Amino acid sequence: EACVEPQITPSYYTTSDAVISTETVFIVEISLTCKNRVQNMALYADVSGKQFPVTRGQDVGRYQVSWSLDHKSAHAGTYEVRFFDEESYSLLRKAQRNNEDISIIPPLFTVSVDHRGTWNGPWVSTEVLAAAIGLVIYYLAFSAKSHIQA
Amino acid sequence: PEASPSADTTILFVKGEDFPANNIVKFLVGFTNKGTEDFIVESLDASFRYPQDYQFYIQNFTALPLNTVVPPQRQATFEYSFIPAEPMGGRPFGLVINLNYKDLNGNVFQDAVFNQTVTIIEREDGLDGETIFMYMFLAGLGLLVVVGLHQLL
Amino acid sequence: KNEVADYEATTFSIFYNNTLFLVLVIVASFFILKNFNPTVNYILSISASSGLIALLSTGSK
Amino acid sequence: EEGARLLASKSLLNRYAVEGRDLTLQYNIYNVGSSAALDVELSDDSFPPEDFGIVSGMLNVKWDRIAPASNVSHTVVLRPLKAGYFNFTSATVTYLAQEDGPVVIGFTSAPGQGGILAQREFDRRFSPHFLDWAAFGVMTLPSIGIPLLLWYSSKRKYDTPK
Repeated sequence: EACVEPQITPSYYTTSDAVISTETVFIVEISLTCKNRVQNMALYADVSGKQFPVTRGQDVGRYQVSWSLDHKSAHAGTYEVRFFDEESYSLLRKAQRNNEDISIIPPLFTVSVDHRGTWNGPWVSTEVLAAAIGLVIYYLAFSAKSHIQA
Repeated sequence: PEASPSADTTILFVKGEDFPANNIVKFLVGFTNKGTEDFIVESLDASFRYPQDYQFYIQNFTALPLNTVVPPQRQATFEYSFIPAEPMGGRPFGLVINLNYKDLNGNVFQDAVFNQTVTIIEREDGLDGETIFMYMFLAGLGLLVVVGLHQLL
Repeated sequence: KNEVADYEATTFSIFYNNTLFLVLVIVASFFILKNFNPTVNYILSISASSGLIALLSTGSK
Repeated sequence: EEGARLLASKSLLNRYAVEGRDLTLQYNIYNVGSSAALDVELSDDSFPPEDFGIVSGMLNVKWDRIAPASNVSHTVVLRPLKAGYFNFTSATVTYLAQEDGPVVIGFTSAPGQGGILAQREFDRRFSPHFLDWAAFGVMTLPSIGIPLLLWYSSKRKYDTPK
């Protein structure tokens, strides 16, 4: 039974430490509430065209979908996760298979995952930065010292 | 040790059947206990063997000792991962995957889940310096040649 | 004349010496003793930086 | 038998396991059976709340249907609150092999025994000490900057050009 006026309270997680994590994992969890009290409603999640079946937790109304990606592709920016019910999800496969526009089908709701980028180690190590600034300071003093002693 | 008729196994290669050299390969073994008695999964093994002589081991990969129990009419999945040497690419190898399991009574059964010759593939993922450096020379050789021709004539 | 020479020699000697100690410590601690146990790195960096400056002070004449 | 066949893998997406940081657990389900599985349930009780802290993700979930020759994924984030060896045991998955058929119980892969490191080893190895360096430069400003000006101010008074 199609959810009427679905109210959602989305929460998302994203990998921010590449040194420990082999990949960048995104997790979108939705505790969906329906006006018709429709429990156990099948849901699907579409990410940039890739279809992921939304997971249903044991607690009523909680939903989760998690899709992983490689570090070299998990570029910083914004991610928009779209969802479609079983009725609409059937149309989406037809549109994709028939190469019709995927935007023509409106999604039940959208969740945006704001990825700020993962840490790939310092661009220039602070120690190297520390050494140069001090080394530059030494040379200037060395430039000063020689001037006096010359 | 022959494969007991009460046990059914499967192997699924996560990233397809391509075995790229110097890259992690992952596959998942499945075990089904159709018998009436318990089955204990001892350890899973993999090795490389000569295509023309399966009796000659080339590389033996560390065994994964599972020592896990699969009761009757229950399924179990086991992950095994290994990294093939970089130079092996572009040459075939006889890849063997064996599952070792025993019944409570002390009988040992072995199942060669995957017994086929597999090819390690060549890769060009990026234009690293070696690609550029051979780009500088060929252009540079012509640049000296083209410039050299102008001066001489 | 002595007061200016006395003072300015004190400051520039003071200023030059402090820079060399810190700069030497940083490089030695994080580039030469990068693989040493912090006390062992601490012992060597501080000693080498201070000890070398002690020897370099006489090595500047 | 052309019933459903689900191969499950419970694997860790962390190169190391370090206390207090985020630990990744990925459950991957592959439907190598010819018929689509129905009412797939996965339960992971192997993690007590005392040791691992759930940051995001539900250990226990259910899926309505899985098509044949297809796969599904599921990830959960945990934080090891302590340091010490842990045996990452197997999970349990129940699904129906055939429409109105017997429930098939299956076990997911087991990572095995994995060691968890101590935090103080990591911060000294991969945590950037931005703020420490900035304070260090200010900490060394009084030792260097003031004497240089004190010298320079004297130079400003006697360095009269000829």
